[PDB]
Amino acid sequence: NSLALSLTADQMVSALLDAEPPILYSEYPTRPFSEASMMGLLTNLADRELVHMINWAKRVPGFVDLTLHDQVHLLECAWLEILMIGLVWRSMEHPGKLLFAPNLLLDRNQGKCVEGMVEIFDMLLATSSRFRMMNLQGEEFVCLKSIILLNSGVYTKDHIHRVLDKITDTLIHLMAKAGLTLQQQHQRLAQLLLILSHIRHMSNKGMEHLYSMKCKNVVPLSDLLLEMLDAHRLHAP
Amino acid sequence: SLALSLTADQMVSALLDAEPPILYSEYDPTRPFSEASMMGLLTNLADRELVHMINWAKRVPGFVDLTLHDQVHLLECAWLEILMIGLVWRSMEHPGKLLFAPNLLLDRNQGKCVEGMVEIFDMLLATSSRFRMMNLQGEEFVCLKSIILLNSGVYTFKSLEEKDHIHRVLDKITDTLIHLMAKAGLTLQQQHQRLAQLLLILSHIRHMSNKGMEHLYSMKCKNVVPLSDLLLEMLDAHRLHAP
Amino acid sequence: KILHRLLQD
Amino acid sequence: HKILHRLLQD
Ligand SMILES: COc1ccccc1OS(=O)(=O)[C@@H]1C[C@@H]2O[C@H]1C(c1ccc(O)cc1)=C2c1ccc(O)cc1
Ligand SMILES: COc1ccccc1OS(=O)(=O)[C@@H]1C[C@@H]2O[C@H]1C(c1ccc(O)cc1)=C2c1ccc(O)cc1
Repeated sequence: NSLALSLTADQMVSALLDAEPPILYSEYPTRPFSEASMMGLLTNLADRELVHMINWAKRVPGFVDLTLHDQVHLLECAWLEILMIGLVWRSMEHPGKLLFAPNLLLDRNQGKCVEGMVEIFDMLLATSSRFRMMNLQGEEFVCLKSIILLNSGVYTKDHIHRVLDKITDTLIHLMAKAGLTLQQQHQRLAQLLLILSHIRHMSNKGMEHLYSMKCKNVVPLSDLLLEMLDAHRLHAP
Repeated sequence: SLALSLTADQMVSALLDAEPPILYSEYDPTRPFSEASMMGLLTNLADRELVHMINWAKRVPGFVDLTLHDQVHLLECAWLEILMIGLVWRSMEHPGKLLFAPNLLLDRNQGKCVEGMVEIFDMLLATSSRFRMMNLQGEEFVCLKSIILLNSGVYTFKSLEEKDHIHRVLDKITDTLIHLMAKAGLTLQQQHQRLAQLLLILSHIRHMSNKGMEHLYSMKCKNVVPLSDLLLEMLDAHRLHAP
Repeated sequence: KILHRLLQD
Repeated sequence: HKILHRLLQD
C-alpha cells in the first residue's frame, strides 16, 4: 500500500506546496539577442532546474512507490512539460512576457532570436494569459504539475491511476473550499485539464526542435540535458 | 446561438446524429503486406475519412458559428487526433488489435511494416484498452471527439470573441458529460474522477497525434506512396512549423 | 486550400 | 548508465 492514497486532501496540498522547487536566477551583457546567447542562458537555466525537478518528483506523493525504471520513464517523458508549466505559472503577473527567471524576462521579440522558437513563445504566452484569466491558484498549480508528472508517460497501471484520482479529489476539494458551485467545480476541473493537452502539445513541438541536430549544435549541452533530449529523439523519424 | 441553448440530452442527440460512417479499406488478404501497401491502405482510408470529418465538424454545435478561417485552423490542428480517437473507439472490443476498418484488423506485429509505426500502434492499443476498462459509452465518446475539435487549436489562432465562444461551448460539453455520468448512477466523486480520467486521455491522444504527424510529414513517409492533395495540405499545416 | 473550399460548400 | 538513474537514488 502507498502512503499517498492515505493522505487527506489538505495533507496532499501541504505536501505539494512543501515540495515546490525554488525559483532560480539566470546568469547575470544581459538581454540575449542572438541564437547563441539565448540558447546559452536557457540551457544553463534548464539544467539547474532539472536537478531541482528530480528532487521535487521524489516528494510527489506516490512517485516514490514506483520502480526506479518507472520513475526514470515519467521524468524523461514529462520534463519539458514541467519546465513549461512552471514558466507559464511564474509569468502570470507579467502579461505579454515570459519570466524565465526574476532577472530574465523575455518578450516574443526575443523569441525570434532562435529559429522555430517564436511559435512556442506565443503558445506559452497564450497559456500564461489563460491561467491569468482563470485566476489559477497556487494550490491548483501544484496539483496540475503533479498530474503532468504522473500522467505523461503512464501508458508505458493501477497505482498511478489511483494517485491521479486522489489528485482529482484534491482539485475539487480546493474548488469547493473556494465556494464554487458543483457546476462551476466540474467546469473548472475540465478547463484546467484541457490546458494540459496544450501543455503536452507545446512540449512535443518544442522537443522536436530541441533534439534536432541544428539545435543541439548551437552550444555544448550538459550530459544530463542531452540524455533527457535523447529519450524523446529515440522515437523520432 | 444554437449550441448554448441546447439541453444536455439535445447536445447528445445532436452529436450522435452527426456521427460519420465507418468506411471500408481496400484491403486484400491476397496481397500480402509491405511498407508500401500498408501506407497505401492507411492513407487512402484517412483521405476518404477526412471528407466525412469535414461534414461532421459542420454539425458539431457551435462550430459553424466560427469564422471560416477559424474552422480551417481547428480542423488542421485536430484531424489526426480525431482519426485516432475514432480508431481507438471502434477498436475497444478487439483486445490487442486496431480496427482500422471492418475489413482491416491489424495487430502490433503489422505495425512493424512501417518504420517508426509500432511505437504509435502500442500507444493506440493502450488507449483503446484504457477506454475498454472504463467501459467508455458512445455518448461519452462523441462528447470527447467534439472537445478535441474545439480545444486542440484554440490557443494557436474580435478574434478573442471567437475563443470565448469556444470556451462556452466546451463548458456545455463538460456539463453534458457530467449529465451522462449522473444519469448512469455515478456518485458525484465518481463523476468528477471519471471526467478527469477521460480528459487526461486527451493529453495522450494529443501526444500520439504529434508523434505520428512528425513521422507522416517526414520526407520519407511522404514518398512511400503518392499522397492526395487534401492530406498533403493537412500534413503541411503541421510541417510548416517543424524544424 | 481544399479544406477551406470543402468547409465553404 | 543514465545520469537520471544515479540522481533518483540517494
Ligand atoms: C531554444 O529553444 C527552442 C528553440 C526553438 C524551438 C523550440 C525551442 O524550445 S522551446 O520549446 O521554446 C523551450 C521552452 C522555453 O524556451 C525553450 C526552453 C528550453 C528548455 C530547455 C532547453 O534545453 C532549451 C530551451 C524553455 C524553457 C526553459 C526553462 C524553463 O524553466 C522553461 C522553459
Ligand atoms: C503510416 O503512418 C505512420 C508511420 C510511421 C509512424 C507514424 C505513422 O502514423 S501513425 O500515427 O501511426 C497513424 C495512426 C494510424 O496509423 C497511422 C494512420 C495514418 C493516418 C493518416 C495517414 O496519412 C497515414 C497513416 C492511422 C490512422 C488512419 C486512419 C484512421 O481512421 C485512424 C488512424
